[PDB]
Amino acid sequence: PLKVEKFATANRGNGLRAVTPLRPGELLFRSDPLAYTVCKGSRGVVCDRCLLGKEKLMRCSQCRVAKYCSAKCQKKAWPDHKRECKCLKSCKPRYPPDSVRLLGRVVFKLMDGAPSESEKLYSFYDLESNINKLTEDRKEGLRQLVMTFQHFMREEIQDASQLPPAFDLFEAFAKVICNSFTICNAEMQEVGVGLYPSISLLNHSCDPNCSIVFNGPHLLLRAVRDIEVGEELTICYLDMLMTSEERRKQLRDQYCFECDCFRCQTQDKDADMLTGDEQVWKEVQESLKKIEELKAHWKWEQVLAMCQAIISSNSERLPDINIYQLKVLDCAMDACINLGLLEEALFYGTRTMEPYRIFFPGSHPVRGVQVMKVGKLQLHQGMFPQAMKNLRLAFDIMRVTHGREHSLIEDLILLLEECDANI
Ligand SMILES: C[S@@+](CC[C@H](N)C(=O)[O-])C[C@H]1O[C@@H](n2cnc3c(N)ncnc32)[C@H](O)[C@@H]1O
Ligand SMILES: [Zn+2]
Ligand SMILES: [Zn+2]
Ligand SMILES: [Zn+2]
Repeated sequence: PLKVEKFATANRGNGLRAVTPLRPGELLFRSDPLAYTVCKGSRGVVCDRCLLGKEKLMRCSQCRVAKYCSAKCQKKAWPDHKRECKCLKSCKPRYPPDSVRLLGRVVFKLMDGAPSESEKLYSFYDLESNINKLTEDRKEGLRQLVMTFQHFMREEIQDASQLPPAFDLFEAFAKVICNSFTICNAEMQEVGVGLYPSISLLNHSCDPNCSIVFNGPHLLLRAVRDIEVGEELTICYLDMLMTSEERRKQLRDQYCFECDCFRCQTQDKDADMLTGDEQVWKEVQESLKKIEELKAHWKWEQVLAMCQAIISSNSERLPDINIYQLKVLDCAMDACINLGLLEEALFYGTRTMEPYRIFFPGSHPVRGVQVMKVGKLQLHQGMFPQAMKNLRLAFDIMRVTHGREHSLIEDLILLLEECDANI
């Protein structure tokens, strides 16, 4: 039986609340997506279905846009790819925005598919759209998406009759804007985008009592604090490495609300996040736009070159607790891991440890994975005691955030065995 229930909140629409007392690490819900797709940067880098990277992917012979890691994945993806195939083919070489491909998959799923388990607590139809809060600029954006969708879908959908009854394309894209989940791989690289409508019941907190993790497109919702009966369940919608100003802008632009939490009222941590010379971190913040774009396209060599010019600059440097500096170190570490530059990766990774401890309090899956990456680097270098403390710390965090149902935990147990036996 469910440990969570939908309820109507006083001032933030519908939410989820505990039906029984919950402890850290308690599995609360598991969901596949109602619909999902690979993101623009990872298209052709990860399998369309299982979202795992591979040096060589096979492509769908009809559209040559969908790509897969194996015959099995291509075959199993076919029912949900079949109708989009003709639309993807007939629009080459124009590839649609991610949201447009995602909505295509929603419409086909709702038209041809059995009722989805993802919609057990809340369906696509119930999703919040924030229509009466959208700015004129946002509305103009949505109208362009509607027309893009109508074009993309021409081959399969000619009119309302082939859409679910009373389906409003404008309102559907509005739901997508505030309800899309970014799907991350085991290394916490963004690889996909999906709708998980039951999970969409979780309201936001900059200091949450729950967490979500992805294992391919499969999502796990876990408690990360003690939660009493009737208490609202919350997740953080946002990157932890953001100032209250940055959080304000995103919660406004994407989700149409103002956060009244304690952290927003007091600018909790903002001063520490922005230490170092303002001129310097402004330029770093600007450069990070290009760096993140490159990372999103798995361009590790170019990512590294740009990060090294900042980390080892001839001019003034930032403290590692500065969030822009911190992100640069994170990107540099990941580029080094993927390029096999393990010594350099470890230098960057170890410098991130204390700032991560500060910015990801309690149990957060991003800290757990970062700590696991550092311990794994230490283990490969044969620094067994330093490795063992980090692997154990990773396990303390990830047993709460990931749990036994996540395959990455089994990988970590192997690493602890390998390190413990060597000790
Ligand atoms: C993923 S949905 C969450 C469930 C939503 N309350 C509903 O009724 O369907 C995201 C939307 O919920 C509302 N919301 C989420 N967190 C909030 C918060 N902390 N304060 C006020 N509104 C919030 C905003 O309307 C936001 O766009
Ligand atoms: Zn696959
Ligand atoms: Zn195809
Ligand atoms: Zn807040």
